[PDB]
Amino acid sequence: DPKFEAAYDFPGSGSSSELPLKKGDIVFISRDEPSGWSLAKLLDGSKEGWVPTAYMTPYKDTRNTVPV
Repeated sequence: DPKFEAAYDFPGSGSSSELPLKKGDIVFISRDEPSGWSLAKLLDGSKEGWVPTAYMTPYKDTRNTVPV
Protein backbone atom coordinates (compact mmCIF):
# COMPACT_ATOMS: atom_id res chain seq x y z
CA ASP A 1 0.00 0.00 0.00
CA PRO A 2 0.89 3.73 -0.51
CA LYS A 3 1.74 6.11 2.39
CA PHE A 4 -0.02 9.43 3.03
CA GLU A 5 0.79 12.41 5.27
CA ALA A 6 -1.67 14.25 7.49
CA ALA A 7 -1.64 17.90 6.49
CA TYR A 8 -4.08 18.90 9.22
CA ASP A 9 -5.00 17.78 12.73
CA PHE A 10 -8.05 15.55 12.91
CA PRO A 11 -9.04 15.23 16.58
CA GLY A 12 -12.37 13.84 15.34
CA SER A 13 -15.44 13.17 17.48
CA GLY A 14 -14.15 10.29 19.62
CA SER A 15 -15.62 7.51 17.52
CA SER A 16 -13.80 4.18 17.29
CA SER A 17 -14.64 4.22 13.57
CA GLU A 18 -12.39 7.28 13.37
CA LEU A 19 -8.61 7.37 13.41
CA PRO A 20 -7.54 10.55 15.21
CA LEU A 21 -4.49 12.20 13.58
CA LYS A 22 -1.97 14.93 14.28
CA LYS A 23 -0.29 16.92 11.50
CA GLY A 24 2.70 15.18 9.97
CA ASP A 25 1.45 11.70 10.89
CA ILE A 26 2.04 9.01 8.30
CA VAL A 27 -0.45 6.24 7.46
CA PHE A 28 -1.43 3.74 4.83
CA ILE A 29 -4.58 4.15 2.81
CA SER A 30 -6.58 1.20 1.56
CA ARG A 31 -9.87 2.86 0.63
CA ASP A 32 -11.23 6.22 -0.47
CA GLU A 33 -15.04 6.67 -0.47
CA PRO A 34 -17.24 9.34 -2.16
CA SER A 35 -18.52 10.58 1.25
CA GLY A 36 -15.05 12.17 1.52
CA TRP A 37 -13.49 9.61 3.87
CA SER A 38 -10.37 7.47 3.57
CA LEU A 39 -9.66 4.24 5.45
CA ALA A 40 -6.28 4.79 7.11
CA LYS A 41 -4.03 2.36 8.97
CA LEU A 42 -1.05 3.27 11.18
CA LEU A 43 2.36 2.13 9.89
CA ASP A 44 2.79 -0.49 12.59
CA GLY A 45 -0.73 -1.76 11.83
CA SER A 46 -1.95 -1.21 15.41
CA LYS A 47 -5.05 0.96 14.67
CA GLU A 48 -7.41 1.30 11.72
CA GLY A 49 -10.04 4.03 11.21
CA TRP A 50 -11.51 6.54 8.82
CA VAL A 51 -10.00 9.94 8.16
CA PRO A 52 -10.86 12.99 6.01
CA THR A 53 -9.49 12.31 2.52
CA ALA A 54 -8.95 16.06 2.28
CA TYR A 55 -6.28 16.03 4.98
CA MET A 56 -4.31 13.31 3.19
CA THR A 57 -1.46 14.11 0.84
CA PRO A 58 1.06 11.76 -0.87
CA TYR A 59 4.15 11.28 1.28
CA LYS A 60 7.36 12.52 -0.21
CA ASP A 61 10.54 12.36 1.76
CA THR A 62 13.69 13.86 0.22
CA ARG A 63 15.47 10.52 0.53
CA ASN A 64 12.98 9.14 -2.08
CA THR A 65 14.38 11.30 -4.92
CA VAL A 66 16.94 8.75 -6.16
CA PRO A 67 16.31 5.99 -8.78
CA VAL A 68 17.33 2.76 -6.90
